[PDB]
Amino acid sequence: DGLNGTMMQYYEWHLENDGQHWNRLHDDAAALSDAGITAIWIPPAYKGNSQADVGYGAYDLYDLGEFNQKGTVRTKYGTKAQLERAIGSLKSNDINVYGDVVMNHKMGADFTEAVQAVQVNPTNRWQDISGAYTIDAWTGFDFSGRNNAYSDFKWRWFHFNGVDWDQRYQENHIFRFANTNWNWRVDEENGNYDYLLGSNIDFSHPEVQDELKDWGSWFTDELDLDGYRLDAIKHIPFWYTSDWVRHQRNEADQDLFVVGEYWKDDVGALEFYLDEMNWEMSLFDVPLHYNFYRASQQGGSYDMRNILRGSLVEAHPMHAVTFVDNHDTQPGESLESWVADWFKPLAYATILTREGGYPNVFYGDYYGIPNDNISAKKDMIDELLDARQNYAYGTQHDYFDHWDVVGWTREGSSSRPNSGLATIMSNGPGGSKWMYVGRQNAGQTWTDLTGNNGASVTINGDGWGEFFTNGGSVSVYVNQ
Ligand code: NA
Ligand code: NA
Repeated sequence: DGLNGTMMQYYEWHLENDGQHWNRLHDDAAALSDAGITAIWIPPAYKGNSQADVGYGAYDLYDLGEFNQKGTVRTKYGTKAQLERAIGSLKSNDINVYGDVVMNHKMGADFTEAVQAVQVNPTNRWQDISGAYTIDAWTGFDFSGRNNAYSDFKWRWFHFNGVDWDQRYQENHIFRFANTNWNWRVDEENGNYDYLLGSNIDFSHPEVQDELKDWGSWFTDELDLDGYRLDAIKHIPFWYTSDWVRHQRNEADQDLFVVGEYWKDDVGALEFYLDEMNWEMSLFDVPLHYNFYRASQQGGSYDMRNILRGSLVEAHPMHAVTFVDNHDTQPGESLESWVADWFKPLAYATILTREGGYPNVFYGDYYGIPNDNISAKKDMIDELLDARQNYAYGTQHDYFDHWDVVGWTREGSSSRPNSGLATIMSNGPGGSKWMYVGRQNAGQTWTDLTGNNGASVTINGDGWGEFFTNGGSVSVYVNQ
């Protein structure tokens, strides 16, 4: 063992709705493992509001593309049988499977129900702006085509506490069901950020807490998951997520890795949440993503010495899942903040070659995003994955000492031959920098894995070497 861990989000928002994705994953297993991928984060695998739903408009958590509901049997990605077949391929190829879990809300309700509600202030859900009146809310779920397979639980309006659409008078408003409280504790942006979209689940009810725990365990056992990616957890009561997590680890024999999506460009907020979780999971390093974006947007003037500053990985590398972009940050999406092609290579070297953090590769970057004419960066990434997989080991030395050129090295480890590397980059004019790589690598000649620089670096007697990088580029030297 000892091999570094590399996660990969296997999907992008504009993937084709051809129902063959699971099959593609199945066929890609061997190649992904060989490339350096050790864990695959799959998109929500259950029936959404429609066949083409990316998965977040979650309709039925027990329908993994097995029953005819919402106008389709399969999900956008494929059928339950093809999913299971894919997971089998992943497992036999030494790849962990983390399932995306959406429990904040539900959508695609089978029918509406009359509910007493009040409109609240969009920027302050604490502030009611209307008196209580009766609206028709899409809260009724009967899961017709499933026939109570796996579970006979049915959802009704009293399991929720809000919606953003009154079907009686057909109007958009943030509604809080009268005589129900907004979950707590939850992110406080907008006062109370319990409500995001769809029909918001109220976890105050015991029957709801238990249902999602049982489902969580059913799902876990059904797919033999090795962990989860928790969707929109800042909108879900902190106390419940912890309960749920502890419950799953209790029911499952296998270990379970957990990464939560707490979307906020504020590391303090993330640390607070992790505090409440008692550090029993990691979170996506959202501030680091925005640092990459801020740098991508600004240009060379951006001071590279601050690239990791304010990042979650900087403070708690053991609890940070680092990434460059995702299905929400890609162009045109809800959390759009795309890292341009010029800077993206630097961002990836940063999360794949450094020692801290559990790095995640984005499918959209790897294979490209045809919808927006974004080329596949597979070539560039595979060289960084080769570096991480075979060379990013041993003691690390940082050099964020210049506004343009920065770098770091890894001395390597006896446990893994020829390991050791020196990453150097610049977001402006090129340059060079002497860096220590371990007197034990002395007399060695290192070359750039990325091919961005032809310089051949020989390590002197004191274990030092001068490394070169061109402008707006990044190079990763290793003893190959
Ligand atoms: Na919520
Ligand atoms: Na700069």
